[PDB]
Amino acid sequence: VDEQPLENYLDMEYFGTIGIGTPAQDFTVVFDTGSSNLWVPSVYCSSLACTNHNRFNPEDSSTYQSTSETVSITYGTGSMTGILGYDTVQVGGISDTNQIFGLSETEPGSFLYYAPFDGILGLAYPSISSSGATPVFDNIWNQGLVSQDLFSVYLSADDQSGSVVIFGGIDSSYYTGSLNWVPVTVEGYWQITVDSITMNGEAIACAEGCQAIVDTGTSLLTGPTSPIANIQSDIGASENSDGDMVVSCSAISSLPDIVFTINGVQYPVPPSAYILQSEGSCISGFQGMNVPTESGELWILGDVFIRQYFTVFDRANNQVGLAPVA
Repeated sequence: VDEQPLENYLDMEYFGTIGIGTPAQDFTVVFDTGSSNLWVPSVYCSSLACTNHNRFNPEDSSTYQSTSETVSITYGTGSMTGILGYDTVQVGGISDTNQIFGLSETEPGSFLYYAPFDGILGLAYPSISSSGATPVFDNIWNQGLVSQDLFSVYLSADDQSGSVVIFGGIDSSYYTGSLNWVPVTVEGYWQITVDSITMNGEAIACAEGCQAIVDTGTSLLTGPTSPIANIQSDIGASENSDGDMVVSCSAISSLPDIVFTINGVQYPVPPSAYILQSEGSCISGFQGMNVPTESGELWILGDVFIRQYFTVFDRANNQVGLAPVA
């Protein structure tokens, strides 16, 4: 039970404080189940994003091991190119020795300039790690730093502290009832199959089944543009002048639950979770984004879903466990 507390940021972002080098240099990084590479800004970067973020200084670490190779990571928004190095990472109380990670040299754009974290700490499979860089959890397990090849995530609601990522352990106080195990279909992202999404007993979208990735890195409940449009109209969300899917706050008390059936079991998501409240206005937590993969269009169970269920990422068996949070 090694725990890494996370800082809840406006319910839109979750990141933690890790250290690199020795003495440990600290950086805030998103714990992202949607990626597998670990990288932080380095002193070799001068992009806008790098002027206001913690930059790793290889020179101050007696344990750094440089290499010839470079990494180039392209994210949903914003990128980062740089080299790859070896050092000791301090994540969740663990001394992750010989952890290769990426050092940024360039971070084009201003997105990351606005982002409240320096880098990203990926937790998906190695198969999607740019340049074959071994993920942190894979490196941790490979050298026996954790007793179990699995980790669990609890994400607190509306800014509350308590968000954690527990490596090699499951803590039963974070959920109520029993855990149900969903097998991973495509090992890259934490991809599973969703049997149907119903509302009031009717399949409003994804009625033939579809693929969804569990992503602590995406803040909303994302889906293909067309089916999501039906969902929006079912929840009373219309686009305002500002291109925003707004619902009237007086509707929250009256909206039914949207239910996702994952492997024979129903996981409802109440209107209090899918209708976010941003400054006296209510904006829905569904966003369209067509993301074709060989297995088709992907839906993303982001923070909106994850906040409702204690998730266990089982790498030993390649399945995710879900249970209602307490």
